[PDB]
Amino acid sequence: TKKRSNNGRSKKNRGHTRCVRCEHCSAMVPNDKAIKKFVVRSVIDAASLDDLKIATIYEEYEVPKSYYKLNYCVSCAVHIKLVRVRSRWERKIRKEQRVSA
Amino acid sequence: LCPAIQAEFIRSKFEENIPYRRSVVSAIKNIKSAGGQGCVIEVSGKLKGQRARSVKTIDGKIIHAGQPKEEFMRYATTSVLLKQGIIGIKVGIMLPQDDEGIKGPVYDMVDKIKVLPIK
Amino acid sequence: EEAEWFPKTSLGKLVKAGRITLDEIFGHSLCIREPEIIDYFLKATLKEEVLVIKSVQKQTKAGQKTRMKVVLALGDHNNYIGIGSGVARDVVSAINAAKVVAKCSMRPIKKGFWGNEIGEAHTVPVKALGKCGSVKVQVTPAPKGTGLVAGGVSKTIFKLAGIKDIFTSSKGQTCTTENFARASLYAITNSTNFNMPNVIEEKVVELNPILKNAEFLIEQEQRDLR
Amino acid sequence: NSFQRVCDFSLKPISSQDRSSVQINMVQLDERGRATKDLMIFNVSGTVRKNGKIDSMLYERINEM
Amino acid sequence: MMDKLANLCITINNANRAQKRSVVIRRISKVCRLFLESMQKHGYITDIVYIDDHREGKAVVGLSGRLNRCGAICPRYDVELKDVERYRANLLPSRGFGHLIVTSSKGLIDHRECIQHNTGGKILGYFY
Amino acid sequence: GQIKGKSVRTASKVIVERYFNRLTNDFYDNRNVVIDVAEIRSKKLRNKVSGCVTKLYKRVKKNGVPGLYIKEHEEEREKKESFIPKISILDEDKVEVDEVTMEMINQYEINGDYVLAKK
Amino acid sequence: AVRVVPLSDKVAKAMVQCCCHLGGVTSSTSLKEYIFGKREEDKVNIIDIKKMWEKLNLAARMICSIPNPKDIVVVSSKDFGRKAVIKFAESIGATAVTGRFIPGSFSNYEIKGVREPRLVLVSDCFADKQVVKEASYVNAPCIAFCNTDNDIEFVDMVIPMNNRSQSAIGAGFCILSKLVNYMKGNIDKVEDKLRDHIELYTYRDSDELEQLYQEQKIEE
RNA sequence: UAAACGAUGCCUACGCUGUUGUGGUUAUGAGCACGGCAGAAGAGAAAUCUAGUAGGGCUUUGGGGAGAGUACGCGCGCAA
Ligand SMILES: [Zn+2]
Repeated sequence: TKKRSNNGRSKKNRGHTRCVRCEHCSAMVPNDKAIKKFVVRSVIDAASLDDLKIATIYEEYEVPKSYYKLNYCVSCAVHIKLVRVRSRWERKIRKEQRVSA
Repeated sequence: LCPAIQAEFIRSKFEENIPYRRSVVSAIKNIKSAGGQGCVIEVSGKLKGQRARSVKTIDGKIIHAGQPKEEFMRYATTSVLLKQGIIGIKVGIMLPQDDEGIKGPVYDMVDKIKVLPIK
Repeated sequence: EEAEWFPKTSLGKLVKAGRITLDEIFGHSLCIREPEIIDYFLKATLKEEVLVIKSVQKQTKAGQKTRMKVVLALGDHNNYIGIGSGVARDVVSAINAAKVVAKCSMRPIKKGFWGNEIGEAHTVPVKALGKCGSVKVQVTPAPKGTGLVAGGVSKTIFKLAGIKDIFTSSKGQTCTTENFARASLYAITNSTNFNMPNVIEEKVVELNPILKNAEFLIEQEQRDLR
Repeated sequence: NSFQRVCDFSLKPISSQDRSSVQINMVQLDERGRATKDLMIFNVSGTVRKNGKIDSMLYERINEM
Repeated sequence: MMDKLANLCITINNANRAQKRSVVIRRISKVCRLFLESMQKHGYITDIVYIDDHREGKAVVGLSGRLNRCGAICPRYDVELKDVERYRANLLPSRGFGHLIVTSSKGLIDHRECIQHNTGGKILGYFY
Repeated sequence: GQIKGKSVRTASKVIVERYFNRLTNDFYDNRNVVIDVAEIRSKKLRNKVSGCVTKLYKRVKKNGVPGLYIKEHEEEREKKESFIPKISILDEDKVEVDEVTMEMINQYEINGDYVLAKK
Repeated sequence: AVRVVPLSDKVAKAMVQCCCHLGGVTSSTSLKEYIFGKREEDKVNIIDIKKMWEKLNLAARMICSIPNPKDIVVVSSKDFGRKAVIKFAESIGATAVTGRFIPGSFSNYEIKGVREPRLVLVSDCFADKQVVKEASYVNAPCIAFCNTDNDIEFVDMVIPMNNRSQSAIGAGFCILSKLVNYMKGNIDKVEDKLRDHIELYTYRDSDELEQLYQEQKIEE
């Protein structure tokens, strides 16, 4: 029986879409189906900022950040616990997740 | 209110070759009609074939735990010999409360609370 | 040994006091929520027939738990019919339960003539259809003196409803006795409510009898209190 | 008799089984806007009630009167 | 394109179910007029106005509380006077009321008038 | 875990509604009253009932417990209501209000000292 | 036209101060007929006064039609709107329900203390949804006060008014009480007792009542 | 030749509400074409709804599992 109204993907009014590759296992997954995750990570760890304050030559310094978008296939997303199995009424709830660091 | 009588009514009916169901249903009616506030009956053995089972029936109120079981509850056990083996019978009855102390205890259970009516 | 009836509901007060008739009840579409109301008027006349007994099962860790399900009809051979189902550990208990449902769902059934209006009305007025689950039943009027052309279960229902001639057709899985019984009762019911050409002129209007008798009931309020 | 109840808003008979049918009663205004012993009476089916359509329909008919 | 006599029927059937009292019907032909005029003679509909819009045509009609159902038959079968009662028993709910309409050399007539005039014709539609 | 259990809270709630005026802020008064009125067969229970009742009586006399109607405090709340507010919208006869309301005032010709909202 | 007990100037003034006419921002196809324009500054919809008086009169009329007034049941399951019901019902002889309406309490005989209704009254019927639903089982009409954001299936008489402010709730109940009494001849003019009653009904915090107590006692 | 799938033929009808898009036009109130979403009422064995109402027109197509989309003949293809 049909488990989801949208077939588990975001394609509508189209024939075909570009593929992308999974970060964890390099499998091909369609772009409109892949699980997506955003990361904004400081170059320097929080446990070093108190040393940075005496190491730097400049009057003040702003740490550089690094930015990423990651893609996962279903198997990897479930195994890494980005997503979890949910009850028949919970399946319908849609909410934006946090940006990781 | 005597489980030792009722169990022998049951044992009789097995030898009379009457179904356990009909026999037990009659026993429970007699126990309840005589004023017992509940009872338990179990039959166990080679009762309907080569595979043995036990069938247990409950009606009304029965107490299992603590000192209130020693004063309100009465039990009997018997067995009947048949061509295929021995069939065992257990009967338990919970006595009614009785203010003159003949049929059961004078004082009702220790955990029951009753609040008096206002004038 | 018997128990006297104290009416739980407002309409119940009126029937016991003797201020109302069974046609007035049906005519105003009043709820029935006390079986005693039907007993009061029809106890001396009601017949019943058991349509089906069957055993149902629930699987558990210990094994199958099981119960008896019974379905029956109450009716008077003149005007009234109702259908009821009950489930219990015992076939007797199940019958007691089913009877309550039946009484709380009695209906009056209208009748008519195949041709001209000579003699007494004897068939359903108009060709009609009733559906329940996968089962569909259609009833058609019939000439006087044809009898009940009807299948096993539905035949009993027409007889209790006081119908003398009918033609019937059926579609679907009629082995399911509950569906076949409910569908046929809907078919006759639908025929009684058909919008006949005369209906608009036959119309009458009245105030609801519970509003009409408010004064008496207010006395009964004070009588119970005092 | 048992077969003489007809719905005012939808012009069809009401069956004995319909739990959602209701009868609405209202008094008539007196001279100088007070009350009287005479009553308006309406019989209304369940079908209109499940839809929600009764609100507007009644307002229409009090105007018709 | 849809058949105009079919369109007429579905338009009034749905509006009746939705408990409306009046409708506008959007494409009209000569036999559609005669069909509506038949329903007026037997008191199934009350008021008729025709709009002369120069684009086909359209009608506005008032429904009575007496109308349960109507319908067109397609195709329009030819029938002898011997055949009409077969169709009468198939379409109508009761022997006492309702109308089956037939086209003839004497206009639209009902299944009773067929006996009076002694004529078959072609089957057109029904209402009750 | 020191939770009171169902019969103890039930008897507590009933006694405060049935005999409210007889009770006080004092454990020993309350223990005397439950010793007097109740059927309770062990001091172990009535120590717990009078404990909960004197725990309620503070909260109840301190402007009420929701879910616990006492006629004495329905009267106290009627006294607090009979201590009527002397605040007034009633003297605010001069007013300013929006244009849409001023046109409703016009279309129904409503007399009074209204103004357009100066805003 | 509909025969309605005449408007009087102080009454008109009263309702406007009580902010009866301030609707919400949303609207519904059922309620379009009662709106007369929208605030350019605020997007708030403004209610038509003449129509408000009409349906208020219509409600009053049918309240008079039912003998033994105890059979009228008034419900309002919220603080911020509680005390109004408690006084209002006494002014007409009706019964009332105050807390949570126990579901099944009209349907089921075993739940004690609420009478079989012959007419149900509700304020702010987003709450008390159960009451509107349950009355439908027992052939009772329903009268509700309502606002443009919300819409109901089984309500027969929808009186339009603000229901989200303690100023407003008082005004509706206070006025309707008087009309019902007037229609029966229990009072001779409606302007008789404005600021007394409309204040009595109006909700107040414990914190206010402390201040008012101290004031009153100083004055005494 | 494909799980060439929204597993839902093509024209043409009659049909409840709220919300959100894309492109033009606008008495600025709205419309027309192409969509998404959330209820309702009906429907259906249910799950659910491209599935509501209906003798409108025309084509394809199924008739308990298996053997079998296999044998023989024929048509296309370099073969597969
Ligand atoms: Zn992967």
